[PDB]
Amino acid sequence: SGFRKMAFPSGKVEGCMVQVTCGTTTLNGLWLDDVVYCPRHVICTSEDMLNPNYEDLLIRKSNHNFLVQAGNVQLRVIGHSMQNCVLKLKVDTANPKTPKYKFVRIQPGQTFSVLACYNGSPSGVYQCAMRPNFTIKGSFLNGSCGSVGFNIDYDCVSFCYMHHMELPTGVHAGTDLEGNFYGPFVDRQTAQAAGTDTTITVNVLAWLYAAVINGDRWFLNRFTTTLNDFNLVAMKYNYEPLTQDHVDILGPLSAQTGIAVLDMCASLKELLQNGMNGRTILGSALLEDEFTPFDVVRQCSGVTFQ
Amino acid sequence: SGFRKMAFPSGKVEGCMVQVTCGTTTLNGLWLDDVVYCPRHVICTSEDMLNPNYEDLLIRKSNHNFLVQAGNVQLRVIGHSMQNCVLKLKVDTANPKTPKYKFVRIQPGQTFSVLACYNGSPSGVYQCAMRPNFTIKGSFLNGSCGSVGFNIDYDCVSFCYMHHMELPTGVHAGTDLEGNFYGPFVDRQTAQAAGTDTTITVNVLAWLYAAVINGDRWFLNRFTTTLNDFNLVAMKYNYEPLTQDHVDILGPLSAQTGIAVLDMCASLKELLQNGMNGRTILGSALLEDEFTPFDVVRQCSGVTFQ
Ligand SMILES: *[C@@H](CC(=O)OC)C(=O)N(c1cncc(Cl)c1)c1cccc(-c2cccc(Cl)c2)c1
Ligand SMILES: *[C@@H](CC(=O)OC)C(=O)N(c1cncc(Cl)c1)c1cccc(-c2cccc(Cl)c2)c1
Repeated sequence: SGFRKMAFPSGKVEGCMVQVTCGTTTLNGLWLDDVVYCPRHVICTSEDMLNPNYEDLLIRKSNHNFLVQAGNVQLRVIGHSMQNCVLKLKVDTANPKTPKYKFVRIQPGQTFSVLACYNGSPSGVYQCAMRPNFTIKGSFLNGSCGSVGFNIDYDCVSFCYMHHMELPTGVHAGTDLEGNFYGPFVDRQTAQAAGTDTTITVNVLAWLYAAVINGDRWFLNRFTTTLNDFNLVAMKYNYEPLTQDHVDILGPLSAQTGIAVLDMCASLKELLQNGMNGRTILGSALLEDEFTPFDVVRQCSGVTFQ
Repeated sequence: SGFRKMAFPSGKVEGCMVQVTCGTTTLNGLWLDDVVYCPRHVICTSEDMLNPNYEDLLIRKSNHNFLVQAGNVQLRVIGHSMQNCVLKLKVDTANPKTPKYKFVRIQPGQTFSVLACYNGSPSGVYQCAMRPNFTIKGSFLNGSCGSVGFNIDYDCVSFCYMHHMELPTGVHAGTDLEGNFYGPFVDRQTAQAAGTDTTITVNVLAWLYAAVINGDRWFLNRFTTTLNDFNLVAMKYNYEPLTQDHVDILGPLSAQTGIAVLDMCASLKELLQNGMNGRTILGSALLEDEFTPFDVVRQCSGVTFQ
């Protein structure tokens, strides 16, 4: 038992991380087969990052302008191209540590692990959710650009996030690995800002089921509610609507605990209207929304990856 | 910016994890050079784990009674011995993935990363603190015995924990890698229980400094307090005493934020006596005590490992 914010084992991704330097800008790249992927703003200087024309900036570059270091070994760049907001650097060596992988784009509300990196060297691993407003609440300092987010399914790494920038509220924005930003953000320095977020209702319900599996039951009750009646309450507290698909997805957790989904909604309703009255759930005094139903099943059942 | 419960990158440990089977019991082992380390209760059956005589149980075993699998490759056991509560299985192959490592024993209040494993296959990574009562609040299911805890310093893995058992309150107990239990626990089935815990005061102060570094300041005030006066309050709220060494250790964080340590103690005093009045700190509505001053400096400054 127990319930932790648990990341995927990071080894398969550690073996892909490299350092990319262009001019005085150094950041991280992702080395898969004979290509290194990195944020295209590596080619920008201080004054460039104001209002850049990336096509113009890149035609002025040569292969030799990109220094790629994999550990203490230099990788010769033999080609380069832009794909949306990422650079693809062709190198003359295929990464022998390339895992089986996919490039997937995730949905707001889904979770992933982040391998934070500096100078091509991994620093730490943590779990993130993509917020409804397409930001992530990460932990990133200068030099972390190019760090990636991912999930692992058996032996295959599904890369879903490349870090690009920090927004003024201290949250983070980036792209999928095709270089397409998550949300209405751009790789230039503007006054862009996050804008309004909501709480991921299906995940809160998942986490309440995790709590019951782990012996926290004080918030349960005999009442039930209808889906429409619950969604009236969710709207009032800035929770996003619950759908019948969400109810279906919560089916297994409902069957394991014996608590009907709509019954757990009544409990969430009460928790929203009354607070927690000085008690905790799974060691938290807030309603936690960064665990998906899959995350709860994985952790409270125990799936591994090889 | 941002602040997350961040684990060390797990790759160096993933390459050491193996499956150890004796009879019908399967758990995890740690393969370093030509030795596999695992909990000695792998040699016990259901009825054995009641009141076992491990010396008696082990003399009845042969090398061939221990099946060790590293992935899909079987390791031939050529010797075996007991060391306190761990088994050391000599195998005929040195692990080519052995990192530089040390066996260290940590103090209550210190943190480490856990690589949870099942059947020798890594499942997830998370950060843990050793509680004052020598338990850890982990996330472990059946089959997780033998999973290890560790820290990484540059390139060297300091192993500090091997998982053995879950206590009745759902918290976890284990040994250092010399096989000596943390706390007053034994590898037999008794009515043993955790017993009383306290909150790690120096870590809460560290985390308040992390909050200030990250822009949360609402809990600051103009008041100060003396060390003795603060410690009177800490005792009342089940916090452990703060020492002058703790104050010294908080020196760098104090100098970076410009907030005297004793001033932050006054803030903690107010937070204990008034609660948080519906506000949060670093996304928590509770005072967090599982970040050390080192953890805060590492994350809010950005040290990597290679
Ligand atoms: C990358 C900066 C770089 O290329 O060299 C250090 C970087 O990690 N940046 C960052 C990311 N996350 C958090 C923090 Cl505090 C910094 C970063 C630094 C400076 C500018 C930018 C940036 C600005 C506008 C648009 C974009 Cl896409 C990036 C990012
Ligand atoms: C290990 C059990 C094993 O050898 O085969 C599965 C195991 O991981 N156990 C465990 C650990 N953490 C959480 C949970 Cl829910 C289970 C475990 C299972 C059964 C018994 C014991 C045990 C009992 C008394 C003493 C000791 Cl040292 C271990 C652990």
